[PDB]
Amino acid sequence: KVYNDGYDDDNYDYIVKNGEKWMDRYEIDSLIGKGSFGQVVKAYDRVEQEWVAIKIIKNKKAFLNQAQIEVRLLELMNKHDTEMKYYIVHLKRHFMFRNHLCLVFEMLSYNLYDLLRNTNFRGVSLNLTRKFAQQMCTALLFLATPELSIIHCDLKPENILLCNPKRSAIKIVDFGSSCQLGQRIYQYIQSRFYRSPEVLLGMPYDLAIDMWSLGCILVEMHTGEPLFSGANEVDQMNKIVEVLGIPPAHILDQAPKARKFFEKLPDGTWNLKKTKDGKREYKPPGTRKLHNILGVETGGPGGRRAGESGHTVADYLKFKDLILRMLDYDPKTRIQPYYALQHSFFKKT
Ligand SMILES: COc1ccc2c3ccnc(Cl)c3n(CC#N)c2c1
Repeated sequence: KVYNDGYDDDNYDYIVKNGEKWMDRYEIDSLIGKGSFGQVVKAYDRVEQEWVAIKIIKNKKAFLNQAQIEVRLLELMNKHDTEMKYYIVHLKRHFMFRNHLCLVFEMLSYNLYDLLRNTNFRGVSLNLTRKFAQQMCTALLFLATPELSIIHCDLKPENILLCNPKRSAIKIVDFGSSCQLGQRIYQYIQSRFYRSPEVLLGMPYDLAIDMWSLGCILVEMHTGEPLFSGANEVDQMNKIVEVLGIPPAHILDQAPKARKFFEKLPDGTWNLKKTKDGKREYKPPGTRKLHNILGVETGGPGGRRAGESGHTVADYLKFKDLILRMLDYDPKTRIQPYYALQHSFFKKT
């Protein structure tokens, strides 16, 4: 049963072969990544004399047409940003090869999941978490500039890569899920752990959904574990409710899928759906305090940062305050990137 003349496999992916030369130019070293979109390979560019990364989009229409948007958007961002400046991966060129759209990128280093893993999920320091937060907020400031108005739509540790193994410099990758403020084209989006209330609730969204993600990410970066590790949409919403409480009546009143997670009393207040059989699985609303998760006054997450430098209680109080502003239920009031950069948490040395 041949797929695309035997170049693809049963899942519309190109069968990678180490040492293959493409178009008398690119030498394929190895497979280095995978995802919904397809594959990413490490390759040497004879012409330019450099190592690159080539993202090999799946050979199917729906997946192609989506990478076409990733290209349009990267080209548009690299056009403003021609100093490789603003914390966004660089699209060198692209081409069609054996019926696969291939995108050639600069070669980058570890993503932030690999980096968490490397500490055996103990978390990185608060100092380092600050650096990622400063850059990510700046990248998100960039994305918001009115010419662009770009929603990334799938922020997560795995889509933030270091430039260099032993350095804090980072770039955001994978704009395959991405869109612009007007041209909104989907319902079920963002990775689940990093999905915003408004998306869960089936409401319309804007750029603020990335900020939500960013909040989930920064906590995870310092503690080692996802702030809201939900196994599906109902679990996920419930894990958020543990920490932050019930979402304001004015939001739920507008949410088409409010009733998937909640129910409205006779008196007009909302509450979690009534459950069953003397079962209890979650902590009551608002009870899982972020104050304890970060371990503000107990030596950091898990007491593992006890009596270290640059982890004072004050550092944590700032860091906490920022994060609660990033996780505001209301997207009209969730801190925006301009203002986040001015937050106390960055006041200098
Ligand atoms: C390790 O170097 C790179 C460089 C660019 C990319 C890159 C660019 C656009 N989209 C994705 Cl998903 C990208 N990955 C994912 C992986 N693995 C990259 C990895």
